[PDB]
Amino acid sequence: GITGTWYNQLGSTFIVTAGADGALTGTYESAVGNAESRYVLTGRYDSAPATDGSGTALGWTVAWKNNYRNAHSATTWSGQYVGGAEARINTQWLLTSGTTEANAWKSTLVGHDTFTKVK
Amino acid sequence: AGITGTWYNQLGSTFIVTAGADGALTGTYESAVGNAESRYVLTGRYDSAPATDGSGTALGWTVAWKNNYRNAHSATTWSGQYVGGAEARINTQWLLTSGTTEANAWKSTLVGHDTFTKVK
Amino acid sequence: GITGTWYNQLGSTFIVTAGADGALTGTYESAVGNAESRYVLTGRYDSAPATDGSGTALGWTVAWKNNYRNAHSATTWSGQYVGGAEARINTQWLLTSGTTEANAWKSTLVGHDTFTKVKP
Amino acid sequence: GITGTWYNQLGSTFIVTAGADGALTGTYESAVGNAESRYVLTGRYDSAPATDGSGTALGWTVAWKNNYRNAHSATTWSGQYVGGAEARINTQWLLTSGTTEANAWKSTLVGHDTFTKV
Ligand SMILES: O=C(CCCC[C@@H]1SC[C@@H]2NC(=O)N[C@@H]21)N[C@@H]1CCNC1
Ligand SMILES: O=C(CCCC[C@@H]1SC[C@@H]2NC(=O)N[C@@H]21)N[C@@H]1CCNC1
Ligand SMILES: O=C(CCCC[C@@H]1SC[C@@H]2NC(=O)N[C@@H]21)N[C@@H]1CCNC1
Ligand SMILES: O=C(CCCC[C@@H]1SC[C@@H]2NC(=O)N[C@@H]21)N[C@@H]1CCNC1
Repeated sequence: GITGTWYNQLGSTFIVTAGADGALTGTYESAVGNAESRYVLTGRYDSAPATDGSGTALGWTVAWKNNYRNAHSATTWSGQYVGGAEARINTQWLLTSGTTEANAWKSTLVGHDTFTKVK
Repeated sequence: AGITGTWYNQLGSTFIVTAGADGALTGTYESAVGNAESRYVLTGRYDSAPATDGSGTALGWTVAWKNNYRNAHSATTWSGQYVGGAEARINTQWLLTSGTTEANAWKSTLVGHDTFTKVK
Repeated sequence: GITGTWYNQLGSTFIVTAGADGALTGTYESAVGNAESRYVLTGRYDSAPATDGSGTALGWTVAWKNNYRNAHSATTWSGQYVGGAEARINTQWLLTSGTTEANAWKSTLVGHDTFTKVKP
Repeated sequence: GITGTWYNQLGSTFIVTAGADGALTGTYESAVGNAESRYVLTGRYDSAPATDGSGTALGWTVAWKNNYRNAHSATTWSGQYVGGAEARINTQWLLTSGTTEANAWKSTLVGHDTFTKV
């Protein structure tokens, strides 16, 4: 249920393959920020979720460097997949920038993205 | 040459990681705490061309807490930066999401912060 | 704008008064968790926000002790009051529990609550 | 043991009074950011904590407006007090700025501050 194309509330595009081993692989294209075109992502998911109708825990990382831009920063999304007719991946995220020590206190943004199958 | 190696956090967890030339992080994680035993697979990304102005190197990785022995139906992501030099450090904040029922989703996610050094 | 009765996505009820000095005062009733009836809250807001279409920054705290229950924990909500389709307060929150030192790594839950004035 | 002056790892100064009803009142002075002099804070704490060595849960808020300056932002610290010879207040915090709706995705910084008595 995880493999495919997903879209968040900003209009970003998350293209992922869930491997049998628990691997997540794919690309991310952000609608916002210091970003253009696609970025590599990798992550992990629970390949044997609870069979009580609980979500499937997962997470992935993008480092914001590709052949076009380098924003010296990385986002991790941590969340859970919920299947069915309105399938969703509900996440919270941490976006850490490379900073000097003096500016480390303001290195990290936090937010929340909800992914669905329709934009 | 800096990130690759064996790291330990303030809890005594062990983070064995290899930084690829392509920006990949690969390795294993063993937690000293929680619903975990032995090693778990990790993967992540890092900035392979960091600034040269004294800024840290941004990185992140994920562990799903399923291995051959146990499954805690949960995943942690660590987001942070590597700080080079004589006492190299990886300073992170993390999000640990559990798979929940819809009605318990409000309490799905723990947050914390881990600092790693190469000292056992 | 801020003064009034708000409801989040869980059906919790946030009754607040925005004072002229930047004070927030009122009560919170959670629909979920180790909580019953109303709890005291206090907080602060920007009493001279920008006039460029930006939101109004604010935050508040509830300690989960009242006359009925004590959950040995406190939540802070940090967010902004916004206009748009309807009046809304968009937050992220941190819920810290009092823990032993050994359990402090799992002391803090994180989430996000959006409030409107619409009674469910 | 909460009432008094506390200092974090940035060199900021947290002056607080813990009232018998669970109130926190005081002033905060940040060593960093868009901040000058002292700001009002208010918050709440667990006035009947467990007696098993567990910390005392608490939180407070600063809106970054005072008579000198206005940074159109607010920080909330959520954490626990731990007493004893090496007393600490261990926190995580959320700093939200007032933004346009288009910029709301980047409204909020997160971090962690440890306060000590010394
Ligand atoms: O702007 C960047 C990179 C792009 C971040 C895009 C973010 S990821 C979380 C959120 N969900 C999305 O779909 N899009 C946004 N980095 C900055 C450099 C300095 N500070 C940080
Ligand atoms: O306990 C678990 C899995 C193990 C987490 C270990 C955590 S990762 C962040 C922190 N840093 C470490 O080095 N260790 C801890 N998951 C639970 C199931 C129910 N809720 C959640
Ligand atoms: O369950 C509690 C107290 C009640 C928390 C209710 C939370 S506040 C954030 C969210 N938004 C709401 O409107 N309701 C929930 N505390 C536990 C002791 C053990 N761990 C934690
Ligand atoms: O710089 C500001 C206000 C000052 C924040 C200081 C922060 S509070 C958390 C941390 N712990 C401290 O003791 N100091 C720092 N606000 C900005 C306007 C734009 N974005 C954000």
